[PDB]
Amino acid sequence: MIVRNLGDIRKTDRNVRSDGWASARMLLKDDGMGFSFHVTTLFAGSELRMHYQNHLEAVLVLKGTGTIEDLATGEVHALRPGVMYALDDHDRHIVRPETDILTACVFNPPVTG
Amino acid sequence: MIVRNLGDIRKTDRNVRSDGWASARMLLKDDGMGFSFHVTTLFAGSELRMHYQNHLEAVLVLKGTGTIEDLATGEVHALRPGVMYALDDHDRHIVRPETDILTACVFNPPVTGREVHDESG
Repeated sequence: MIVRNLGDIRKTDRNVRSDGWASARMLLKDDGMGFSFHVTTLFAGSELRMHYQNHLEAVLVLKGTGTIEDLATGEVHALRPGVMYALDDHDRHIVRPETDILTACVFNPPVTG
Repeated sequence: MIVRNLGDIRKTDRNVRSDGWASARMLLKDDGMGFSFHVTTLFAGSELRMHYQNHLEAVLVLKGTGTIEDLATGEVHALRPGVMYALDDHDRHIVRPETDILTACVFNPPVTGREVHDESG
């Protein structure tokens, strides 16, 4: 049984920070679950151009609002709590957070990092 | 790209109900991600005794408080928002929600039919 908590994780090197986002890795490849599990913050007013060549991702919006754009079609979908999007086709997409957006993210294969 | 909505799903047959909990299936086996993805309410006052022989489950607590007990040792861990537990050893465990607890759950392999529903309380 593994038990961790966000507060403690954000005080370690399993919390990664970058330009436009921060991600707290609750689980990584080493934990052996066969997926990684992340709590990722997307910063208000960012333009996050994303594309996961090497993973499938699922994202559940926990807090905040914005939009995600599917570049295959240009369709824009609203993001609000309870919206779930899955990048099943290694989709190129663009997230524009209006407020900060808090997400729970699942990656397969696991981020191993 | 798949885009779903928790609030719409809660109104459908994909919101699975048992004594002690109501679990929304957001991602299904057939979505081909290699895991299933759920939002589950565990009801205040419950005692949920669970053990998955054939699935690894990770759980992030989104709202509410209670405890989880690891029955290998009897250790009791606090559940509150931000706590993540992973059942990496097919652990036998007991969740006791103080208030309603809301979770985001991941199963590997994906949940399908009825095996983890029955293994849950």
